[PDB]
Amino acid sequence: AGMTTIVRDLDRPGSKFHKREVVEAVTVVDTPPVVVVGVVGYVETPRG
Amino acid sequence: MKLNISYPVNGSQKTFEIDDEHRIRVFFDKRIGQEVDGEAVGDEFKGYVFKISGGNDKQGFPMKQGVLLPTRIKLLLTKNVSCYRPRRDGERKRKSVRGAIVGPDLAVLALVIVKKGEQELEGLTDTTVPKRLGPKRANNIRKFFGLSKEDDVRDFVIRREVTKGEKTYT
Amino acid sequence: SGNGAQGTKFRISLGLPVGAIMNCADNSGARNLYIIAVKGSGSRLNRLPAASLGDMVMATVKKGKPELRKKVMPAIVVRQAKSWRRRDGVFLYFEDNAGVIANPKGEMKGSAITGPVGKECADLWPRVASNSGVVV
Amino acid sequence: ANGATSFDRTKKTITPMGGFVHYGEIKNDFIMVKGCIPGNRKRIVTLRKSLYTNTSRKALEEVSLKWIDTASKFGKGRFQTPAEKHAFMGTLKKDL
Amino acid sequence: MKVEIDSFSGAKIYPGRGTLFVRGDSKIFRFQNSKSASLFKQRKNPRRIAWTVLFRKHHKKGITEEVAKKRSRKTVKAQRPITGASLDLIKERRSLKP
RNA sequence: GAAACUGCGAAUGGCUCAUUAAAUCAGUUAUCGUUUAUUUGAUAGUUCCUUUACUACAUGGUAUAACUGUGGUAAUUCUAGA
RNA sequence: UGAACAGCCUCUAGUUGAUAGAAUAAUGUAGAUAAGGGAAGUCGGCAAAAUAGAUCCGUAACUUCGGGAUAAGGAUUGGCU
RNA sequence: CAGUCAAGCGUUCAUAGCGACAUUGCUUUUUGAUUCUUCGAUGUCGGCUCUUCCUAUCAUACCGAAGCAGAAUUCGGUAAG
RNA sequence: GAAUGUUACCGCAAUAGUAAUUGAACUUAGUACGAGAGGAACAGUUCAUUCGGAUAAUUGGUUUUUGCGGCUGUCUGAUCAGGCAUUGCCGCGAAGCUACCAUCCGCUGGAUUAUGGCUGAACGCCUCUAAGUCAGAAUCCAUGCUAGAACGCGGUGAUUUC
RNA sequence: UGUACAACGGGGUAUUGUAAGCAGUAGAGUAGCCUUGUUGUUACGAUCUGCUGAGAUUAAGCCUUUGUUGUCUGAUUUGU
Ligand SMILES: [Mg+2]
Ligand SMILES: [Mg+2]
Ligand SMILES: [Mg+2]
Ligand SMILES: [Mg+2]
Ligand SMILES: [Mg+2]
Ligand SMILES: [Mg+2]
Ligand SMILES: [Mg+2]
Ligand SMILES: [Mg+2]
Ligand SMILES: [Mg+2]
Ligand SMILES: [Mg+2]
Ligand SMILES: [Mg+2]
Ligand SMILES: [Mg+2]
Ligand SMILES: [Mg+2]
Ligand SMILES: [Mg+2]
Ligand SMILES: [Mg+2]
Ligand SMILES: [Mg+2]
Ligand SMILES: [Mg+2]
Ligand SMILES: [Mg+2]
Ligand SMILES: [Mg+2]
Ligand SMILES: [Mg+2]
Ligand SMILES: [Mg+2]
Ligand SMILES: [Mg+2]
Ligand SMILES: [Mg+2]
Ligand SMILES: [Mg+2]
Ligand SMILES: [Mg+2]
Ligand SMILES: [Mg+2]
Ligand SMILES: [Mg+2]
Ligand SMILES: [Mg+2]
Ligand SMILES: [Mg+2]
Ligand SMILES: [Mg+2]
Ligand SMILES: [Mg+2]
Ligand SMILES: [Mg+2]
Ligand SMILES: [Mg+2]
Ligand SMILES: [Mg+2]
Ligand SMILES: [Mg+2]
Ligand SMILES: [Mg+2]
Ligand SMILES: [Mg+2]
Ligand SMILES: [Mg+2]
Ligand SMILES: [Mg+2]
Ligand SMILES: [Mg+2]
Ligand SMILES: [Mg+2]
Ligand SMILES: [Mg+2]
Ligand SMILES: [Mg+2]
Ligand SMILES: [Mg+2]
Ligand SMILES: [Mg+2]
Ligand SMILES: [Mg+2]
Ligand SMILES: [Mg+2]
Ligand SMILES: [Mg+2]
Ligand SMILES: [Mg+2]
Ligand SMILES: [Mg+2]
Ligand SMILES: [Mg+2]
Ligand SMILES: [Mg+2]
Ligand SMILES: [Mg+2]
Ligand SMILES: [Mg+2]
Ligand SMILES: [Mg+2]
Ligand SMILES: [Mg+2]
Ligand SMILES: [Mg+2]
Ligand SMILES: [Mg+2]
Ligand SMILES: [Mg+2]
Ligand SMILES: [Mg+2]
Ligand SMILES: [Mg+2]
Ligand SMILES: [Mg+2]
Ligand SMILES: [Mg+2]
Ligand SMILES: [Mg+2]
Ligand SMILES: [Mg+2]
Ligand SMILES: [Mg+2]
Ligand SMILES: [Mg+2]
Ligand SMILES: [Mg+2]
Ligand SMILES: [Mg+2]
Ligand SMILES: [Mg+2]
Ligand SMILES: [Mg+2]
Ligand SMILES: [Mg+2]
Ligand SMILES: [Mg+2]
Ligand SMILES: [Mg+2]
Ligand SMILES: [Mg+2]
Ligand SMILES: [Mg+2]
Ligand SMILES: [Mg+2]
Ligand SMILES: [Mg+2]
Ligand SMILES: [Mg+2]
Ligand SMILES: [Mg+2]
Ligand SMILES: [Mg+2]
Ligand SMILES: [Mg+2]
Ligand SMILES: [Mg+2]
Ligand SMILES: [Mg+2]
Ligand SMILES: [Mg+2]
Ligand SMILES: [Mg+2]
Ligand SMILES: [Mg+2]
Ligand SMILES: [Mg+2]
Ligand SMILES: [Mg+2]
Ligand SMILES: [Mg+2]
Ligand SMILES: [Mg+2]
Ligand SMILES: [Mg+2]
Repeated sequence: AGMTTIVRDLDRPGSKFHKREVVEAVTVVDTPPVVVVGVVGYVETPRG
Repeated sequence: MKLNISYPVNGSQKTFEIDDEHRIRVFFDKRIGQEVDGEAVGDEFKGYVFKISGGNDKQGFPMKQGVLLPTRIKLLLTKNVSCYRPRRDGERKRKSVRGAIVGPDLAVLALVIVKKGEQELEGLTDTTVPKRLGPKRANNIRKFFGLSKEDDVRDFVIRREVTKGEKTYT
Repeated sequence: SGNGAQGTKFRISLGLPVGAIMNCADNSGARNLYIIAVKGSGSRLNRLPAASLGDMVMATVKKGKPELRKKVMPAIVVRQAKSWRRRDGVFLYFEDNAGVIANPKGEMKGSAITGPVGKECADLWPRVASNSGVVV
Repeated sequence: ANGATSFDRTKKTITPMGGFVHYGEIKNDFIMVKGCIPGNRKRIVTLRKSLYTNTSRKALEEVSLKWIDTASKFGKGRFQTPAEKHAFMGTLKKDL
Repeated sequence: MKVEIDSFSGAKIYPGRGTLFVRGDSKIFRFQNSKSASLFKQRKNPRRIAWTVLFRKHHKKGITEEVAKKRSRKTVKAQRPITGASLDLIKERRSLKP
């Protein structure tokens, strides 16, 4: 769908930005439920 | 941050301490003199209305009504002015000062109760403290009792007992 | 970077390639700083080394006290101009490229830095935090 | 309050002011993944479980957002909600 | 997370947004976008640029309800008397006459 | 009689000789060309109001320090709210 | 308009002739812009950028005293009244 | 460019690291020697650009040895990822 | 892209390609070693370099959005609103494209080499080697990733009547 | 022949920076008629102010839609 910005406290003991705010970019994937409609079975063969 | 609450009807005052950023956040961007409905600050202060009167940020600099700005500034202060007592006749000084806009950079808010809620606050509503001194000028006595320029003061002036041990004085 | 820089540095946009000239910001007699190298830079066929805020370069003084001219000396970039971005997400830039002459250990040569300094430089060399007016 | 936080609180979804550009609105569940992803807007994507257990510490870090920008992406958006915009701007020649 | 404001146009500068400029005298100028930032670099005077806060404030535009009355007062009247001088005998002798 | 207010003083004293060459300085003028705390001597019956149903004169107003009490800062002859 | 037979716009007159249609890949030819640095590019600043009119102020070495000189360096410029 | 013998060098100690007098080789980015191919024409140097290959390895991985205390270094192995 | 009945969907995987690199700081630790002067490393953390694949929330660049505004010259009587100056010039400028000038991600198993060893004869002793065997490298084979043989393959859907 | 598709229209989101028109006791000022002004009057004057964050553009690869109008069987070929 798109991208946006996010702010959060970073939890990285030892880093100059431990317990500090960062802004990070994030994508957003639209994700409505998949509907199940079949099962498929696979067998192992010497050709794969 | 630390709230510094004053009950000026009782002369009472006591500091409370508030954690949790959402409870505080009610004061943010509120100016000095803006009233705040209490329940947002707690359930103990339900209904209580607090007028924002001042206070100090970290590093201890005072606020100063009228500046706006949720920042610090450095101003030229004069006699008869806040956050400055001059040392010398007609002396001005350039001193830092914190802005009248509340921020999380504050160590201490200063609040003044205006309307009392539905519940009592301990060291505040429950206790009451006496006005140290009483009237000294003539007409102020006649107006702290209502007497008309007939009643003669002398016996209406206050009288404070204090003891030598076995000699109690007046 | 390197010697006597206690600390790491998060990468920031490279604004000063070699041959750039930046205001000498201390009070030693030097007036500007001409970058001939970057310390700890890497190799790529045809890439100019470049300095960023808090880097340690090698400079020569182009305009300044004669007893300071015509010779190499370390220096620390204290102000950029090429806007970089911090991890709190701000894109910020100074008004001028500037640096202060220092020794390999990272102690300064003069006794003050005139103008502001970036924190990512003052956080990196103590003796710069010593002589820093306003930081960032 | 899809796009609200423990620290944001305000009722608002992830859809930016005037909606995801070249896309739409997001009216269903969604995955918000850090960074950028191969492929472009409207394209079928496959999110796949990892193939190894990463002790990265960088992966492992439990994260909680503070704030999710919901300003319009169609320009240099200045406002999160239409509420917020009206607050700052005032009443206009349309309007009340 | 502080939502700064544009030191030219007076808009909110939500996190990670716009530019920050650190002038010579060490004064910081936060711009929300390139528009204000270029207008700033142009020596343009925000009080002459119609769409800015600083212009609107100065020209008293749309303010209306802030110059409208409110209601924030109280009513006290409680007595304490004087410390060291019996707060009791300060309401009985305080029976007054006119 | 602490503190604090108020008043006066801190513009004298002491130090140096860098600038300064018609400047300073000096001797001699000028203020019919001006300011002057102080000291000393003088100097003030008039203040209200369409002018009988009068205006506190037997004396009109508050707002502050010190102080009490709640506080902030690593830090100053910092000072905030009550 | 402007110093002008310059450039740019117009009246008179005269043209509207030069295969056409659809797209706007790479690479080109011709026209442009680019943060920060600023010749580090290259045999070489090649190419490009910079400068530019006019009114005023200011102008070095050296010289065959004629120059060098728009030396260099500055400021100013609309409209309306 | 690499060996073999080992008189010597290396405080002592031939061979840790070296190595004379001799002697055996390898290589074909040296230069020669030759004149086979092209003189009815195989575009001459360098640079830019870009790929790939060799190893007689400069760095990086893991090792053996030292006249390797540590630190640094030298000799060597597997190694051209 | 013709032809292996037509057409469609979902897949297998032969062969081929393949990828990551290097450094510093903290800490270890002023430690082991040393008369001293000097002076490490393995584990852990934080970053960086060279490389690679993406990506465009942000910031930057680009501007025929000829979008809004502005300016010069002229032409439409003036007004409004416009034409022309090979896109007339200037400020701003969304969308798109795009930058270590921007952000994000860059997998872990086995088998070996050198080398150090185990057991152990040949050779009643001894020997890592002869038989057998352990541990081992930026190597190699996999895992992973990119093609998918247009003459390698499977599963499944529907399959025409005037 | 329908949570259909399209063209417009509406709403959102953007960009610029306040449209035209009208008004004004704003305006350096300037004319013209006297009944020569205890604002004389009628106009004119770059610009300013008000209605006006107005107007204008906004998918051409933005978002959205209970409205309006319209469209919905042409062609070719394929079998174990
Ligand atoms: Mg760090
Ligand atoms: Mg080169
Ligand atoms: Mg920059
Ligand atoms: Mg110091
Ligand atoms: Mg400081
Ligand atoms: Mg759509
Ligand atoms: Mg965008
Ligand atoms: Mg966009
Ligand atoms: Mg832009
Ligand atoms: Mg005094
Ligand atoms: Mg004196
Ligand atoms: Mg008062
Ligand atoms: Mg002409
Ligand atoms: Mg032709
Ligand atoms: Mg054509
Ligand atoms: Mg082209
Ligand atoms: Mg450039
Ligand atoms: Mg530039
Ligand atoms: Mg330059
Ligand atoms: Mg060169
Ligand atoms: Mg040069
Ligand atoms: Mg060259
Ligand atoms: Mg030459
Ligand atoms: Mg050369
Ligand atoms: Mg030549
Ligand atoms: Mg040149
Ligand atoms: Mg050339
Ligand atoms: Mg040229
Ligand atoms: Mg230019
Ligand atoms: Mg010359
Ligand atoms: Mg010039
Ligand atoms: Mg003028
Ligand atoms: Mg011999
Ligand atoms: Mg020996
Ligand atoms: Mg010997
Ligand atoms: Mg030998
Ligand atoms: Mg031999
Ligand atoms: Mg041979
Ligand atoms: Mg040969
Ligand atoms: Mg050779
Ligand atoms: Mg030959
Ligand atoms: Mg031939
Ligand atoms: Mg030929
Ligand atoms: Mg050829
Ligand atoms: Mg030829
Ligand atoms: Mg020995
Ligand atoms: Mg040793
Ligand atoms: Mg050493
Ligand atoms: Mg070995
Ligand atoms: Mg070996
Ligand atoms: Mg290789
Ligand atoms: Mg090979
Ligand atoms: Mg240590
Ligand atoms: Mg030591
Ligand atoms: Mg020793
Ligand atoms: Mg990507
Ligand atoms: Mg442009
Ligand atoms: Mg235009
Ligand atoms: Mg008009
Ligand atoms: Mg024409
Ligand atoms: Mg022409
Ligand atoms: Mg053109
Ligand atoms: Mg212009
Ligand atoms: Mg853009
Ligand atoms: Mg493009
Ligand atoms: Mg980066
Ligand atoms: Mg990259
Ligand atoms: Mg990584
Ligand atoms: Mg992988
Ligand atoms: Mg794996
Ligand atoms: Mg294997
Ligand atoms: Mg074994
Ligand atoms: Mg054994
Ligand atoms: Mg034997
Ligand atoms: Mg073995
Ligand atoms: Mg064996
Ligand atoms: Mg054997
Ligand atoms: Mg590897
Ligand atoms: Mg794969
Ligand atoms: Mg095949
Ligand atoms: Mg084929
Ligand atoms: Mg196939
Ligand atoms: Mg097969
Ligand atoms: Mg098949
Ligand atoms: Mg089949
Ligand atoms: Mg239609
Ligand atoms: Mg208008
Ligand atoms: Mg109208
Ligand atoms: Mg307006
Ligand atoms: Mg296209
Ligand atoms: Mg409608
Ligand atoms: Mg048939």
